[PDB]
Amino acid sequence: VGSLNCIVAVSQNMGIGKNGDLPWPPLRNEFRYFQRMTTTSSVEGKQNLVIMGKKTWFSIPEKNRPLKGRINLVLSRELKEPPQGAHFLSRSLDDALKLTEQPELANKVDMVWIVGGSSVYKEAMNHPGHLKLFVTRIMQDFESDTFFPEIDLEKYKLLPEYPGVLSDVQEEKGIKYKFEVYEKND
Ligand SMILES: NC(=O)C1=CN([C@@H]2O[C@H](COP(=O)(O)OP(=O)(O)OC[C@H]3O[C@@H](n4cnc5c(N)ncnc54)[C@H](OP(=O)(O)O)[C@@H]3O)[C@@H](O)[C@H]2O)C=CC1
Ligand SMILES: CCc1nc(N)nc(N)c1C#C[C@@H](C)c1cc(OC)cc(-c2cccc3cnccc23)c1
Repeated sequence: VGSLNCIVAVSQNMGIGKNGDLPWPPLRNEFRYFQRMTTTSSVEGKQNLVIMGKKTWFSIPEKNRPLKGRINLVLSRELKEPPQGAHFLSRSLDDALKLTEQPELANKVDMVWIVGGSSVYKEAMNHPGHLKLFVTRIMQDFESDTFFPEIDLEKYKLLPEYPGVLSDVQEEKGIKYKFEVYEKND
């Protein structure tokens, strides 16, 4: 694996979660963007891998688990096997990435997407090598109990535009947001 991707939507006050769900009402096109980015493989015959923490797994409505069209991996130190419906379980991000190279997954994974929550993002963003962060900036404060770590501009550059990502401010249900892409190479 030569590259990792993180994807997150975050409020102006750095919130990503409230009470096991999103802090804001459902935004259909923002969800479709999440679906498109995490699902689209560039290699016919391979699927992308999604890596998430345990609470994020359980925040997905049961009827939609595992996330369709993607290999679902859950991180937990306490669990001894994957939650029902999840494809894989690892004790750390490092263990998850090594798994991609073992025989079960060897030629099955295209891109790797980190989909939260807070501690998974923190570790991934510090992982060596090339990383892209797809950050949706929800331009309103929302009451939250789970937060996104601040992006270190010593490491990450905000890319001005990016192929495949809309640049203009979006609006759904009266909530303005914008898609950002950050990158580090090392
Ligand atoms: N706005 C957004 O883009 C997103 C929002 N969310 C929201 O965030 C909240 C859930 O996220 P959060 O509360 O941060 O919890 P997590 O999804 O990160 O789950 C936490 C648990 O995951 C395991 N875990 C987390 N990080 C690691 C790690 N780096 N290595 C090994 N195991 C790890 C641990 O499990 P154990 O205790 O078993 O060891 C930990 O207790 C929900 O409200 C959800 O709706 C989540 C993702 C995205
Ligand atoms: C806020 C949605 C979102 N946006 C971005 N840009 N990045 C993200 N990581 C997320 C997210 C998220 C997680 C927590 C999440 C929550 C959630 O609550 C309902 C649903 C999904 C999800 C992801 C993919 C397909 C799904 C199909 N059905 C239900 C849920 C699906 C995924």
